Amino acid sequence: DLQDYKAHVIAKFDTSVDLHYDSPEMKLLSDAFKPYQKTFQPHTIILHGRPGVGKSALARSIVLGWAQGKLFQKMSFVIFFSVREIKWTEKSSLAQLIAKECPDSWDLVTKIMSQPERLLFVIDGLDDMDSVLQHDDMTLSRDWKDEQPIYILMYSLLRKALLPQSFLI
Amino acid sequence: SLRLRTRPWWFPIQEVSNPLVLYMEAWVAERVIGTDQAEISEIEWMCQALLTVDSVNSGNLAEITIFGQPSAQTRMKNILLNMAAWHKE
Amino acid sequence: DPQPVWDAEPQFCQGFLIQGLWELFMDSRQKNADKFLKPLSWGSEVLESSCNQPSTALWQLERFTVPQALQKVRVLKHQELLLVVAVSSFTRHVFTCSQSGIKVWNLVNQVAEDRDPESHLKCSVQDNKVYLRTCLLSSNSRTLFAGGYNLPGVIVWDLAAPSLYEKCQLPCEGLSCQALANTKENMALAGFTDGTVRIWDLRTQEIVRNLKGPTNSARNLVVKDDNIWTGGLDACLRCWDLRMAKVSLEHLFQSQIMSLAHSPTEDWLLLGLANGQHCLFNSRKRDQVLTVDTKDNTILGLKFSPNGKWWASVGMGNFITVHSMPTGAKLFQVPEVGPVRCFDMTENGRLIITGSRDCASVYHIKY
Repeated sequence: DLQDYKAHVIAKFDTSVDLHYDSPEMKLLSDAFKPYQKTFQPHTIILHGRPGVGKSALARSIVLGWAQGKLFQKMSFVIFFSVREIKWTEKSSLAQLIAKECPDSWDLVTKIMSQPERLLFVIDGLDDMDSVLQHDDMTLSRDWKDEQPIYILMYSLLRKALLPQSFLI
Repeated sequence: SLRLRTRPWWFPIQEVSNPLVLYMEAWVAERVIGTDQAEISEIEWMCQALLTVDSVNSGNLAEITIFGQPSAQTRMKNILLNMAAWHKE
Repeated sequence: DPQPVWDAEPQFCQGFLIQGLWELFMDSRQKNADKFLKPLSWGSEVLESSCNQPSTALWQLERFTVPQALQKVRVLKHQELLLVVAVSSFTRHVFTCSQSGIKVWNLVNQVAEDRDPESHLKCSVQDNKVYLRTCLLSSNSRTLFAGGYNLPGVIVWDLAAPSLYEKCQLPCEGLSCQALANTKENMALAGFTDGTVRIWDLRTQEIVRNLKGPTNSARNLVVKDDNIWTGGLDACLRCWDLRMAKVSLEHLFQSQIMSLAHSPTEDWLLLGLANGQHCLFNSRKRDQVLTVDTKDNTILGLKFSPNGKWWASVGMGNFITVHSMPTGAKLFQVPEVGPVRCFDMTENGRLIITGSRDCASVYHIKY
């Protein structure tokens, strides 16, 4: 079913061909999920810059390239949110929230068990998240598929609590 | 086009905003920097500034990028020019 | 029963315009001389003018200056009572840890009240219940130390790598840190609650020596080239030499010792008694002790100037007091809201910190 999802991902994004290439910028990003020194090895990676430049396009190319494969051998399946498209007022289960993005749901719940060994997770935005979010009261949920509000769920992945030994972009 | 470069946690986000690019002849510029990445990082920490050089144009001109506080940007430029002067002889 | 009332100290010009603009926005949708402070430029200097003097100094007397007042610039808010502060003028980072986490703040930011730290380095995740009370920062600002109560060791971090993480552990299973120290020869040592002073090799992470004495006798520790000074509830001062690793001096004092200090260039030593009595000692001559100042309240902290010409005092007397070196006379005072515990100073003698209950109040040294 993963091959079917990969083909579905391919059809979703075919806007530009110049952005998707095996540039040496790729081998830096692939080397980013590697220990710079033998003592310390990173897991969370932040790409920041001026809003106008193609940050979203760069993330889109990473999504498209994974369907072509060979982008990341330590890494199974991408989860793509765009916070501009969907509001965060309502509350729905994390498994339900990711069920809308991905075509199939029966494999998705079984996919979570295989996530910790090798994982991808991509975010766009959150600049409007922080201002809207009050941060006066906060909660942490340590289990998946729980019916929880999105921003408390979103806080959970970042702290590595809900996904131990995970990887971030 | 695009360009990527890692940013240390010690550096302030505000400091990253101003470039301090300096234009010097490419043969004079790339030779001073050196190929050893380890030596670059040691110089990077001592001055509390960021250094990144790229010579993509086929012409004999090269550009350098330095990031930091105005007092720190001065320190690296003076040393880099001094080493450039040394390479002449 | 005097009580201070706190006021918004900065009243910065930049914030005045922004605040005025907001109030007009809400007013429209309803039908349905002022004193400003100088901001800390780049987090390094204030760019002001010095004070006048009645006379001039010698040609050999130029860099030896003493302060005249202190001015508050920013307030840093932390959830729990902070117990230790650091300045690190090289990197402009202030360290204030307490409770489960360690909070690092950067001085580049320009804000009246600052609530978002650069990081929140927590310690309660490693094990269920461990409390910590102290930190130490290296002279080169490339290593951070922090000791606790039930920690299996002392935490060593790196400030030169591209990221922040843990490097060494320096185990101490059944001991409470309560004190730390470092020296030039690339190894460290700590003094626990039962007079346990032992030394680890910083690079190899191995124990090289162990020094044991009476319980509580190692509350205060001072390192030198080859000399180690201790002190505790026993009201006794002991000098240890690394070469043969045994006590060399012993002196009796009338009350408990609570603070220690050393001059950078001279050979003096400062002590703090439980009854507010200051004492001076010669590190080399070791002839006798002498007293200069007496205070009603106890003494909790003391520190010298970078040139070692003056010191400041902090205690539970609702005041902070500074004194000169030759005599110890009082110069000025600044009242606070609660009984202060900790303070620290820069390496270039420009700023100072002070924490009363839960928030650290950073002042500016006016020369």
